[PDB]
Amino acid sequence: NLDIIGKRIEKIKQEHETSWHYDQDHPYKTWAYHGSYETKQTASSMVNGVVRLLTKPWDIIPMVTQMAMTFKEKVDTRTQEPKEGTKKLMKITAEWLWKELGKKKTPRMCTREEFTRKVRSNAALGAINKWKSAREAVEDSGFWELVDKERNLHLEGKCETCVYNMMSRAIWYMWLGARFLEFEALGFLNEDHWFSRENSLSGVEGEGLHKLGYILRDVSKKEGGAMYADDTAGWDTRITLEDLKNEEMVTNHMEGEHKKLAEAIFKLTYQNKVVRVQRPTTVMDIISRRDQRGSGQVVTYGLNTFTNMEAQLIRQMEGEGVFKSIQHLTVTEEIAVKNWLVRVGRERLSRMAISGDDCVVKPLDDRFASALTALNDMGKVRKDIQQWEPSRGWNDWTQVPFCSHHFHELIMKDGRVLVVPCRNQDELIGRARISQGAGWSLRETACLGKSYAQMWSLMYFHRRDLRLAANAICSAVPSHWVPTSRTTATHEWMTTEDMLTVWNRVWIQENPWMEDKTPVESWEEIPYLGKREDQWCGSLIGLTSRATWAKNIQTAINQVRSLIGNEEYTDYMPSMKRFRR
Ligand SMILES: CS(=O)(=O)NC1CCCC1
Ligand SMILES: [Zn+2]
Ligand SMILES: [Zn+2]
Repeated sequence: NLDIIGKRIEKIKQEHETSWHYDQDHPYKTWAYHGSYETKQTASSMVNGVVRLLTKPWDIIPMVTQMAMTFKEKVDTRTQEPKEGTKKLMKITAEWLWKELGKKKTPRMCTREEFTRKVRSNAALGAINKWKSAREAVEDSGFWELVDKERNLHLEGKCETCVYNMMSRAIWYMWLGARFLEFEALGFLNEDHWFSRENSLSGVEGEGLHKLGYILRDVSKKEGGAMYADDTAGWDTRITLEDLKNEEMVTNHMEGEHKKLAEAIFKLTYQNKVVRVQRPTTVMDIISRRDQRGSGQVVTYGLNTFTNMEAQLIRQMEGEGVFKSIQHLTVTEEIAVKNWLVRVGRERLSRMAISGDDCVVKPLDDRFASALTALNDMGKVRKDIQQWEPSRGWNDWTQVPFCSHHFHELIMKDGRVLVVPCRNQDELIGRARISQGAGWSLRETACLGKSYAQMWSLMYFHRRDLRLAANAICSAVPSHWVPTSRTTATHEWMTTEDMLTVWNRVWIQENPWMEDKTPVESWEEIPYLGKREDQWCGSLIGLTSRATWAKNIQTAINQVRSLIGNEEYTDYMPSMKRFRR
């Protein structure tokens, strides 16, 4: 408790000594509360006018238009301690999994140089004054002296400045210095691809949306039961102190300074947290707790993948009858669990696709469906089903939800097979119509529109409305203007290369599931979904609104070209049969 967090709490007190006060009307039940002080401040979603002017039929579709308009009683809940048998299964599994992930990888520190390069190319590092932006702090030796002071404090096993700022979501911003120290110690998990499919067997880190359907189809080829895709209710809030101790065992594979710097992140910032929260009644609350997930988003992704892989292997063990009860593992159940892992562990990992809190599992058989005691006792309670009701599985890989998508098998006129990503088209159009942040020029707004258009051409070319809208936006934005994003899966659409050349490289040349490497010479060789399937997944094909939009698209393109002004444009519409004379 307060020996580890006191220094941080002490330092904050003094900077607001004029305002400090132990409030009595504090709303916290499960957070430890320490004091309050005076503040006064809050970024809503803005519309992208280039994309909206070129998607007129969607102006009257509420699922699209409502997306642009506008639980913290889950952060203030508690998770019970797992039983002794559960804690044993988790420790054995976690020990075994870090060894497997570490067989072909070497833990190592990430560098100031590496951190500086990621800040100077727009990452979402989630930092918060003294310098304007992160770009400025990073080019100033004063910052690195602050970093140095905290760094030596961490080697000494103590913390002064690593404090969270709060804002079914929750993003915990720290100052850039704290982020550096986190990245220095644990950045290797992402930077060296510990959760790649080749390294982790269950993982999909660095797999583009163009690979995920092929991966699910490969899992479907295994003998076994249904495919299960159970979502957890509020994964980050169900991370237990036992979970955080099993994650910290990655430090057992480290040495020297690195080992000590990583041990300090886990001990001082993850297993003990200090957070500042805006309360309207406007004070700042300084609260603490030991458990739940609060790390940078990239480290959170890798540790969520780790703990999800562990939890799903244990649910598979329960279904296969490896252990009888979570109350207590006998001496010989421990050896049975260890022996299962050594004997079939890697095969069972290959039966899963795991992306942080999101999973798909094809178990050995459907006993998995009702194997719920370990999963419930680890606190990974399933969303939108009663605690003890058996899971409903999927009989067809093309129906399974994963990473907010489903996947279609699409046969090209020439016989080759594409496995393509898909989601309801209202969600895709409604997201492309939204920007984040202030001070967008017309050129910057146009370049963000172009980024969405090129993603659609690469991932969603099979949706009639999106191929047409993508061609229209690319015709409306100057040909040489570079696609942009403010928060940056692989992003092959972020380029000024011709999109047909990029399509060929992604779907044909570099596609390990495509044996025939014959290049496609035109967009007309590239197929669509069936017309009825396109409607099922939200197409407006068949509506009068959509027909008038498609017929008159050159008028929409010319409206946007007139706003942007006298620039160099390319007509991409004749790449589609109906505008090709
Ligand atoms: C703090 S983190 O390791 O989760 N994220 C990094 C911060 C800078 C680049 C990514
Ligand atoms: Zn610290
Ligand atoms: Zn679909």
